[PDB]
Amino acid sequence: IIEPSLRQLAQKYNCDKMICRKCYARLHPRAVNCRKKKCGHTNNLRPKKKVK
Amino acid sequence: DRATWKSNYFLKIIQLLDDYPKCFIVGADNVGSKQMQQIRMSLRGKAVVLMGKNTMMRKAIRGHLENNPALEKLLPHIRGNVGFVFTKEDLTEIRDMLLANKVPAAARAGAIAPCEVTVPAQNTGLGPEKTSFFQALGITTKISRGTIEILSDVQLIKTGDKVGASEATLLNMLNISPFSFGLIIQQVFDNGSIYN
Amino acid sequence: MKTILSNQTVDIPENVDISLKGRTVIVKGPRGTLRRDFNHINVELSLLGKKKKRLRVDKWWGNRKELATVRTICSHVQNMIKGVTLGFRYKMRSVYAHFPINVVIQENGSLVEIRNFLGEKYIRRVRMRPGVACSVSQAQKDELVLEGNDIELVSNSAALIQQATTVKNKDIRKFLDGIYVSEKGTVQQA
Amino acid sequence: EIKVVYLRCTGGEVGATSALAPKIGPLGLSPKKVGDDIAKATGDWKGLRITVKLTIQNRQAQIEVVPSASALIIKALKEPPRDRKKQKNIKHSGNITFDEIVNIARQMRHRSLARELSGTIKEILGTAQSVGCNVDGRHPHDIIDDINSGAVE
RNA sequence: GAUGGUGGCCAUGGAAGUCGGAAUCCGCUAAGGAGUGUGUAACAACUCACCUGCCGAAUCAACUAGCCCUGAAAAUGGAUG
Ligand SMILES: [Mg+2]
Ligand SMILES: [Zn+2]
Repeated sequence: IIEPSLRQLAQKYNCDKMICRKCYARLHPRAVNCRKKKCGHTNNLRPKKKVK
Repeated sequence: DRATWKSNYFLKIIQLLDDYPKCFIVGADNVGSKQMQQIRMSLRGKAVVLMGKNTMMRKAIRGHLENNPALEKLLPHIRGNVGFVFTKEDLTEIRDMLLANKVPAAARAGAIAPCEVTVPAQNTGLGPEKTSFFQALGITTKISRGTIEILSDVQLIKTGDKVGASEATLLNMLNISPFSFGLIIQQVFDNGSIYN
Repeated sequence: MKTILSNQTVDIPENVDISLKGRTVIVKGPRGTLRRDFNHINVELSLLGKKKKRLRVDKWWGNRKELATVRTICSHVQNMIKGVTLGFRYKMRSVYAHFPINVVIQENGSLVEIRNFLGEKYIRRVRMRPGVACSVSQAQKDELVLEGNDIELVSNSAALIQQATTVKNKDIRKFLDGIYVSEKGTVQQA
Repeated sequence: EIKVVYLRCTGGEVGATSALAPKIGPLGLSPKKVGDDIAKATGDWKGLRITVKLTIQNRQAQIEVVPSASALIIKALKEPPRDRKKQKNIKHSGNITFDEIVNIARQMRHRSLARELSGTIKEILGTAQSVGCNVDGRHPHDIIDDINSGAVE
């Protein structure tokens, strides 16, 4: 239904993100702490569970 | 630990150079461990091939220069993933043996294609249950005698192409891998001489 | 602490010529002339040596929050020099599942109209900022090429159309649709 | 045309799970008359995991067992096998001497993918602690033997 | 580049390292951990530790105290005077 390289290209801008636990910000995949100062730049992050 | 690992390596490179006044400076580039292990295991009785850190080998050379004033020629020739192989049997017999011991390696997805990989049209023995991988590449094929029949040949990858996962798996299924990497030895040291 | 001196130098190709008017810089090359203002960074720029081979940017007695600004100017200048000697070419590909994305170029690349995005009848018209040119490339099914001189304008235009091609009120982890920047490239290869 | 196919059987018992059909089916040779032949040809193991290579031609197949270090050491550690009851914790306890270790290493070097005898006895001594039995002691005791007190050819 | 003994052994319906309980070693080794993870009904495949190729001067970690920030939500418009 779609070409895999194009699919992963769309994933690189929509899927492989890191989400801050608090504030739920969307961050770059190689993140350490949240960009937002709203949550206080906390350290705990999650890998944004993909689609099953 | 690392401290003794450096010291005994210094001991074993000095000892190896003591009894072998003849060597080939061999660049073991893009060679699989499986191929290197079988080559070394087969050729252990005739020769010993040693690899290691280039910056450590050159310091060992400069440390032993006080007793061997003819080791300076090796210093400019140590750069890149290049090691040494020692033998005392003949001059070119091992060179021919190394040229003949090359093994075709599998096609890894992500490595550039060395040269001219293609697939001829033939009736394989894979079966009808694995046509989804051919549909990924878009290769038009038919099914005959219970297996997959290739209609026409195709140059899937040119010389100097990135190998994808779909092509690599297809090559693995067909048990064909023109990728052959062996010894690409550069120079020969023999009692203060350099040979191509 | 405050570092006494922090400087970096940038090489200048012979085909290009760069001059300084106070703190702003102007670069003239084969493709054209591009200018940029740095009146908010408070550094020193020196075009040392004849035949303008090197440009040195230094700062004296700066904290770590401002010593970082010394090298970002070097990147800006070298990126600008690349954009004037060779230019910037951003190639972005349209990704869709069922509905094809109809991209039409108007007023010689100034305006891009997007139709049939997720099948909706709404037409998305995005106006490129001045200084860039858009064209649907050949030798490919779906591809858009943005050619320009300054990365800010080129990538801002690419961001504009990419953000325009968005799916809302749905799961973006499945509806992988839109025009996405695939490769960052150069108009002229060295 | 000569074909070679590798299969895994459970010893002298006839394989209840039909795994010969997926392999021997495509060529047309009858797999049911070969699976039982392999089981009776192995025979002696009768309680272990066995790998068998099959040299199948266009007419008939040839049966021979591929040696395995784990399969040889477990049959060397002779113990009463457990039947269908199949309880837990059959962790083997025993003390196999060094004499038969050498001849098992002979079979290990028969196909010639190894170092010489002194290295093969060490790499099969590793299999000893892999299984669980000890040669009158563990490998910490059985390492010093290779140092100045060896009994290897 | 990242291997064999070996798909180590209790293991289980299928468990090749990636669900589990105890082991957790030898050869070739510059290096490969009976293994950190992504996945596989499970295999394959990707990837980490570790070793090398290129540039070459400094680089990590864990605490700790200062200022600032999140934590930090009430009603007539509002108070370092
Ligand atoms: Mg919804
Ligand atoms: Zn946050």
